Amino acid sequence: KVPGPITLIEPLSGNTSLLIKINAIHSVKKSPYQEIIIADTEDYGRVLILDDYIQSSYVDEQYYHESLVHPAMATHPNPRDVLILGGGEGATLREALKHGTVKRAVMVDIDRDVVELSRAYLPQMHQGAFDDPRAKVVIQDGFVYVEEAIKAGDKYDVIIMDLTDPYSSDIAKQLYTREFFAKIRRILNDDGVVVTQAGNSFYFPAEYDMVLEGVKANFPIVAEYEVWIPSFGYAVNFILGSLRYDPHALTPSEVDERLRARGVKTAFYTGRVHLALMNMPIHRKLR
Amino acid sequence: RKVPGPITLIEPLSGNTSLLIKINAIHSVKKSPYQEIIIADTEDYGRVLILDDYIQSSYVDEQYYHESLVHPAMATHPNPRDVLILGGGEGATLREALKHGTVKRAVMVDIDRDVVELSRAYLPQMHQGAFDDPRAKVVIQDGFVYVEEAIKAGDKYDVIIMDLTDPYSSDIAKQLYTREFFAKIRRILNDDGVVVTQAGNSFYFPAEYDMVLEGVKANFPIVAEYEVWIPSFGYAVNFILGSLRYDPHALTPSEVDERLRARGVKTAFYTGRVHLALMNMPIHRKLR
Amino acid sequence: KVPGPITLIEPLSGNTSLLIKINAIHSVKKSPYQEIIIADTEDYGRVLILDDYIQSSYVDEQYYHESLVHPAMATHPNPRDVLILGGGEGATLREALKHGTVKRAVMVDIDRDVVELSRAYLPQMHQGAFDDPRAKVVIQDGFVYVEEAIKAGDKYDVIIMDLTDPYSSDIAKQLYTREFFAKIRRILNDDGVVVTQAGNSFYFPAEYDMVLEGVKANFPIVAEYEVWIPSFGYAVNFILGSLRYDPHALTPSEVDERLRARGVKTAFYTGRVHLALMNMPIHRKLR
Amino acid sequence: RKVPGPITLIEPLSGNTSLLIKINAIHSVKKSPYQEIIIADTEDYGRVLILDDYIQSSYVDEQYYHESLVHPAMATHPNPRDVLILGGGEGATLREALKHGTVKRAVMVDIDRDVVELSRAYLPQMHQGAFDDPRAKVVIQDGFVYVEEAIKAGDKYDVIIMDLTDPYSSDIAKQLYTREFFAKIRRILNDDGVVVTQAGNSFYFPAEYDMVLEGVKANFPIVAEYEVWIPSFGYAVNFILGSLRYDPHALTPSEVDERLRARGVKTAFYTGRVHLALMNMPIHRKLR
Ligand SMILES: CSC[C@H]1O[C@@H](n2cnc3c(N)ncnc32)[C@H](O)[C@@H]1O
Ligand SMILES: CSC[C@H]1O[C@@H](n2cnc3c(N)ncnc32)[C@H](O)[C@@H]1O
Ligand SMILES: CSC[C@H]1O[C@@H](n2cnc3c(N)ncnc32)[C@H](O)[C@@H]1O
Ligand SMILES: CSC[C@H]1O[C@@H](n2cnc3c(N)ncnc32)[C@H](O)[C@@H]1O
Repeated sequence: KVPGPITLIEPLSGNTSLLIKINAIHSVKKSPYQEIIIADTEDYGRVLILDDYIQSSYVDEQYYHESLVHPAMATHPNPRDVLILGGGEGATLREALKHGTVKRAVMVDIDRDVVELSRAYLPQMHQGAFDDPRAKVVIQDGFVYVEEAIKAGDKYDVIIMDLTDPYSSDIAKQLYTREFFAKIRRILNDDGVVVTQAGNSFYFPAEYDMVLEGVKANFPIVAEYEVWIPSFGYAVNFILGSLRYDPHALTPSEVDERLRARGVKTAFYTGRVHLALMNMPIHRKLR
Repeated sequence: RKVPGPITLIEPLSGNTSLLIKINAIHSVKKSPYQEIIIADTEDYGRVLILDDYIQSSYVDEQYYHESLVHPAMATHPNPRDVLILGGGEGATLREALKHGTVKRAVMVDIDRDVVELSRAYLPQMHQGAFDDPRAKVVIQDGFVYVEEAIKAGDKYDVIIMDLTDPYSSDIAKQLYTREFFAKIRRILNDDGVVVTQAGNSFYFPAEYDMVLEGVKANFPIVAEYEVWIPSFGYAVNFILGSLRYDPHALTPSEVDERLRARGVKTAFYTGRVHLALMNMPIHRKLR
Repeated sequence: KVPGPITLIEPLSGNTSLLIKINAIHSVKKSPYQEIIIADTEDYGRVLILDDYIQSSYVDEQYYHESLVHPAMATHPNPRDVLILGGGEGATLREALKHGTVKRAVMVDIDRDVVELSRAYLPQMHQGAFDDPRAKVVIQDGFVYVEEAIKAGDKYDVIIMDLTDPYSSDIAKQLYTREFFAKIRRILNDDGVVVTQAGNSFYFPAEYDMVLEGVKANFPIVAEYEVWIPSFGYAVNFILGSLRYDPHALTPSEVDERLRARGVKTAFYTGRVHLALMNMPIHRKLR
Repeated sequence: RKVPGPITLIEPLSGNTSLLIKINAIHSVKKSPYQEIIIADTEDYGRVLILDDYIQSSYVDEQYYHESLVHPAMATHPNPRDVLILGGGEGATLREALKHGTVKRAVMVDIDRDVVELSRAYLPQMHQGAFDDPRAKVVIQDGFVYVEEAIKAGDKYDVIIMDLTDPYSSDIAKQLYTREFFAKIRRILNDDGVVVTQAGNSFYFPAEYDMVLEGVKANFPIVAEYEVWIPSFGYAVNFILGSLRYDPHALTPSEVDERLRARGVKTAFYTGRVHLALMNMPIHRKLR
């Protein structure tokens, strides 16, 4: 068996791509910002594709979304106010809302078409999160939202950046700079945490290192971790910046008690997974 | 950039996903009696060994594979002196095992002389002279027969490392992945012995993975499951370690690092902290 | 620009395939006989795909259907009764019905799902041909239809075989044999003509030559010709067997007068195209 | 079988269609100052020259290309003595033109020394010694400059054959496809001279094709358009022949065959009947 007859050619590095059997195409939209496809794949189930890159799949998105959200949320001892930049399919919001401490969660995506198509075609991703009375969905460039938040003196406990990739995405490029992370720091409480996905350190080390150095220039505690996402073809790199709380100091017991006390149910993330993420070095080309 | 090329390897993975990998050069192509062998240069991963279309090892990421296959088992054993490797044709598994200063005798058994000979010639960064270490012996034989002979002879090893072609694709390795074969492996281990094998991938090939796992569990009281992403393969390779006496979960990072230091083992990846992460990270499965 | 992100991998020889950008998928059906896809391609417009092979495209099917049908129909001085084996999209029937001499045209396809999906999704192919009062559409294995025609003493003037390929198709394999062409001869009038597509002589010479020798064992006049069909990746080979009339003896004038007298309008086929088809050797591997 | 491989050339064609072609070997890879050159072996087509990812010629089907490019123009000319070839780096265009016993002087001008040198070394079935025929001269120069120099010098040819990289893809050949360049070609033809060029493909690249056609028509009173399927390219290559005096449509098959015989021309494809078919078959265009 080989992939086809109808296949997605998913870019990866420029020198490697994935060839993925497609069973159906549900939606194609050229938005003002990007090319959107919602399709069914044989190996990964339903997917969101943006500019040819799978952003999430039914079969493995929970690895991505739980790994993006819960280490930072569990590290903060009382996350009440949460900001999400990107996260158009709603799954980042879904995970953050599981924390019973959360009173307000704002999600800011530039592209109304991604959110509306996700609402319509990706119900296993959002799972109603867009309609939670604690949630607000804002259609705006996150750069502009953060500048307005600074003017307003707005502050959050946890900021989650769930954007398109730093190595491919023009629309997200301004949000991966040292200057942006300095703005993020200005809309965090003094014990705040930021987490971002940072592409991949194996295939895109220069872009990874640029995001890492921009977090380190602004946050005194930084954790790097990665999780293999089969549908993407690589282990996504995450970078967690913290003003006060050290994620490396949580024990599997402290994590599992915060999860239980806050009513958080997961498919992947646990205190032992947290320990593994805090101890596994990230991949690099070794020769 | 969207389509690597102009010359590309189409590397199978699941049957419903494959990798397209830019090729810069083709150094050797041999149809052996067992399999189709290619040694080539890739842009992303450097030089590769390809067997029946599957990358076995790449210069850029083989140390992730070989260190993860070898060192957890070798570090868990308090004094591994006698090591057996089944498969490992490029010599990098033997290279890693020989780093342990406790090792007195290492035997590697590959069915395919042509893989070993082309690796000797074209993959020096993989073997790094391991084939010619005076503690090493390279045997060309079906590992199935080698183990049958070892049992007749009463031979015993401390650590047995299975570095074979995949359980989901490889007819030549199929008989080495069974419950019956792991019962034969137990018979050629010392009472405190350890086995480790690669077991394909639990996300894309859970049925094949589970049959290897149930074959190990039937024969060993301690079974550890761990995985490591190997970029050039397109997935996290699953490893299964079976132990008769020593539990790899009981070894702290400081204990691992002290054993590596005492034994003179230098690595690019494996450390005590890596061991702790391998011991705690659940393996991937399709979640929907 | 390169094909994608969603692509058809169209087999060709086993050692060459085509990679074709897909814009939409209209229908997927696994029939009892074969895998059917109706899709839109960027280069070729809408296509019928059977077992991964494009059978016809909006942009180039008229090359195929006119080349299959009109040399044989124009060679016969009075084709009244026409049989088509295969031709599920209706375009072979469409072309044959243009000949004003035709009183009865029967089309026999094994697969109801191909005909019904073509009716629904390929109107530029059938163009109403299935509803012409001179046409009958029969769902049957053509092998069985021809055996029943022999029992009935049924006779035709022109028989057009428009089947799936001799080199790939199990369902059509019995219709490409010497014994089948002997049956065809039995349901032709003594001045009858047969024409079949025969795959490709460059990539599949053995299968081509088998069809050719089966026509030659049964028909004293045989013409070989080929036409490049871009969507397929090759020049389709045709073999015309004739009991009486020599297609090599028509002049561009005799063809253009038969076409005008019979009211036949074409996009490609003319008397000069006939002359070229009768004189161009077919492709073979030269080394 | 559905996906050729494991090692494959991804050959561009239209941007919305490409060919996947199994590769058996890579003999040479050179980045010249002008283009990326690969000489490789394909399963379907044998040895190939590839320039910027496009197959230029294959052992199995190059004679269809070279015979169709050269012989209609050469047979239409009643006595072609002086021949100029622009491009034709593998030497097969020169090989075909030299078959005509009337030819006294043939000059081939390629911009890229590396294409000619690698063809000499690796494509002997294409040049077949043509580079070393005493009637031949190989010049390494931009054909644009060669023709500017020829005009200054008052040089004239009987037949000019343009065998360049494609008008739709090739920056190095772009200036040779213009109306202005065909006016310079007229100035270096004898009064009864003939030009022929390949012109890409009218089905996939009709705009580029039409601009070459209108450039020829502006400068020549007789223009013949014909095409031939070249399997390894994925399309029927379009040719455009411009003539000052002799009409290729007026030559019957018997006249063609007699000229080929008198001149000692042996071919694998081209005959008088082929000429008649080329003269009568309309070129392909998208019909919807
Ligand atoms: C699907 S998760 C990634 C999301 O990041 C969003 N995105 C990309 N750039 C920006 C931006 N500058 N501000 C907010 N959202 C963005 C995209 O629209 C997408 O839905
Ligand atoms: C490259 S590492 C995998 C190796 O497993 C080897 N192998 C596969 N099957 C067997 C077997 N039955 N016995 C020993 N080696 C084998 C292959 O020849 C290959 O070199
Ligand atoms: C699309 S044109 C080719 C057609 O040949 C038809 N076909 C294949 N084998 C047979 C058969 N044995 N009898 C009749 N039609 C056939 C297929 O169903 C298809 O629609
Ligand atoms: C292989 S046949 C096509 C040839 O056209 C040649 N070519 C392309 N542009 C020019 C040019 N401007 N002058 C002469 N040769 C050229 C290329 O180097 C190639 O070898």
